Amino acid sequence: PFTMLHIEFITDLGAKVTVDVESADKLLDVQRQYGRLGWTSGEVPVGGYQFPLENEPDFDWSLIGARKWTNPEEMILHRGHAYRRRELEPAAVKYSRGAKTDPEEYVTLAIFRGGKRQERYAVP
Amino acid sequence: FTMLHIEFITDLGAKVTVDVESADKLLDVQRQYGRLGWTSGEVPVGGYQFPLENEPDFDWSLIGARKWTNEMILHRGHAYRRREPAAVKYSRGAKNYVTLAIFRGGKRQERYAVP
Amino acid sequence: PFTMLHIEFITDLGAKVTVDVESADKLLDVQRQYGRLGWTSGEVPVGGYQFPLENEPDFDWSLIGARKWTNPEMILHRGHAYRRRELEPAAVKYSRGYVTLAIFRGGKRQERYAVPG
Amino acid sequence: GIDPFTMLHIEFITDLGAKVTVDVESADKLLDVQRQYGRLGWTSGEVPVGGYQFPLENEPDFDWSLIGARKWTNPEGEEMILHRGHAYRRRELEAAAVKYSRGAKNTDPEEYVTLAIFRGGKRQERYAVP
Amino acid sequence: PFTMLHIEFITDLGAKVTVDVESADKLLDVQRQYGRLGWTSGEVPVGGYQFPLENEPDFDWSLIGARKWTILHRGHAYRRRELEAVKYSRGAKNTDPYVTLAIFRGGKRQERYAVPG
Repeated sequence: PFTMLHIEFITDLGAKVTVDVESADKLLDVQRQYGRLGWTSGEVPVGGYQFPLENEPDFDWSLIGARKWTNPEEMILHRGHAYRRRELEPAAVKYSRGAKTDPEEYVTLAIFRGGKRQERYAVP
Repeated sequence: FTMLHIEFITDLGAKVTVDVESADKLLDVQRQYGRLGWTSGEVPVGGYQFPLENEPDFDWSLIGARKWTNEMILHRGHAYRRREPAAVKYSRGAKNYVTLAIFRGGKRQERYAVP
Repeated sequence: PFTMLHIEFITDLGAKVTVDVESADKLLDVQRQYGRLGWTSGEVPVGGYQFPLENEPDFDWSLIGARKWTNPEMILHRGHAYRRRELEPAAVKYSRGYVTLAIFRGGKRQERYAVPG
Repeated sequence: GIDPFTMLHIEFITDLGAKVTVDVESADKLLDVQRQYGRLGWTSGEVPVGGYQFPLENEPDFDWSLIGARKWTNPEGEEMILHRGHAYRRRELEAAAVKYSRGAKNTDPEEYVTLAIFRGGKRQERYAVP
Repeated sequence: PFTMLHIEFITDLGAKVTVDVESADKLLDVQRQYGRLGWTSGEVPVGGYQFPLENEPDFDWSLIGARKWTILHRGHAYRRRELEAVKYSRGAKNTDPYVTLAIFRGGKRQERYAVPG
């Protein structure tokens, strides 16, 4: 009746678009839907997002407006940027790129370490 | 008709605004999404300032925090330790000391407590 | 029909809350209402607010989320305390340890700024 | 291409520095709302670096309430433009332009700062006083 | 009682105006409409927008509030340059923290980015 949510995006054209959501349990569906187009919401936290380690092999990258993509090398595309996969030995997996256009030798998109697995982060 | 609206940053960093029916329900909605790790607004320079008598039973979900023993306070993938007019401080020290909350002075406020 | 206004506050808990208003002539009522709770809207302008001189003795401090408070007479605004100062045009200022909250000088009196009565 | 049935919303900063957003029925009523609250001294958005840019043929009868300003003659006898507790003086520029600006101070990070420049362009009637 | 979209613009008078949109498939029409008036949405990404290379000869500049002028964007003028990719950039300025607008390079050509018809 008035139990509505609103999510604010930045689009592929850089436009500032807010999308209405019917209720709380439909929020993630909306996030994947517009993330599939390359739209993002909010800023990347300093040092990149932090996710559980057991969520790495099947993480839905559309939750943050990213997609997998292969070169003449398997990469992750996020805002006309490409991130490479790294292994750290607790175990961890980082996704980074070279700095510089350099708002303060590497800047990370996401780090997978520790924590307990969360199902909602996985590809349905 | 007329409502209220509160703006959050979620666990996925998303910018989500939540509708509220009326003023007497703002805190209920704050505790609710605070329990999920959602925050609203910025931490004031020098940390929040609460009355001294509100320390032993402060509802940390009001600011998106949770107690966690390894006894620490988790607020955004950050951990704060307890430290001791008298006063109590919750702090750390990184590179991006920085305090989350200070309890000192003031008269008590029952709305700040765990229901 | 299409006559709503929306005012954005920062609460006592630092939360970011926007309040709906029925129409323009009910805006000040909403400002005093949430102002008494300590909620503020917007930023304090550099050099403090500027009000007419004849509005000093009876200014509604709730219009900016402030309140009178005497310790063993101050103005409380966000866990900060401002002291009263005089100057001799004749101007009254509220200062603390210098950063100012409000300066009262010149101008013609404005009725809506006074405590209702 | 204007849609008759979709609402708009405009965000102001008031005389008390409060953040207030105003609802508008449709696109064709936006200007009416801008003049109304502009006459009270409310502003929307920031002054673009180097000041606003308007067509030259709009200077003699520009509605200053469109940006929350007003004309004001002062004790010394000079005609000024008031915008947010600031006063701007009228200057002319011969090759042709017209400039409204004031001296810069300490509490102002970039010596002059300008409010509006009238130069070139073709006339637009919506900028004029009704 | 339905679910819409909302797009936030900065106008020709610098005002902050948000426009309602009926549904997702009508967003583009709204963008072209107010873009034709010089309204923009969001900020120009550092290093400028990035498009597919095959979208250059018939790009609808109204999608970002620009217009052809034998490119005008925000009272600024940008010149065409070739790379051997196509670059649109202007000189420096004493009022900005070469600065490029759009860069066409690689990628697969996209439907909607073209002037309709």
